[PDB]
Amino acid sequence: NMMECITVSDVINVSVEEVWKKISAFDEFSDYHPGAVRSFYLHQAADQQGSIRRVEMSDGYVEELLVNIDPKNYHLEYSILKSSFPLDGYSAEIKLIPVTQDNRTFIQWNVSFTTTHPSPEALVAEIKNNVLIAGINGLNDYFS
Ligand SMILES: [Cl-]
Ligand SMILES: [K+]
Repeated sequence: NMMECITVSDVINVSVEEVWKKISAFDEFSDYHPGAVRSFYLHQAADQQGSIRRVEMSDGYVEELLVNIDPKNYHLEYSILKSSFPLDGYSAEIKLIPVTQDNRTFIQWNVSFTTTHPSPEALVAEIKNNVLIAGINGLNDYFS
């Protein structure tokens, strides 16, 4: 019943334009996330907003809706429509801010959800380390 909330932020050594280009490509999630086997569009929108992707991982699957995107502010919000995981009301958020010195990128990844999992502290630690931290480090390895 309690609303979980995770916030992970780091600095990737790559320009903000190149980070946004890969992140705004909604279906290319599996290219840089090591836990995602495949990722593709179920339905794609011309204005990006409203696109639905499917991310297949080693545990289960996930189908997410792109609820809002703002290229001028490097802001991106998406939520889970269907999932084989005990994630109810899941919503995620990505915010990029340029780092002028050496032209890097400040990434901030926030998620919020409610779960019926009996051990939620282990579930929030699983998402924080193996989804958010692993995804940021994966984006850093993708641009190596
Ligand atoms: Cl959020
Ligand atoms: K992968």
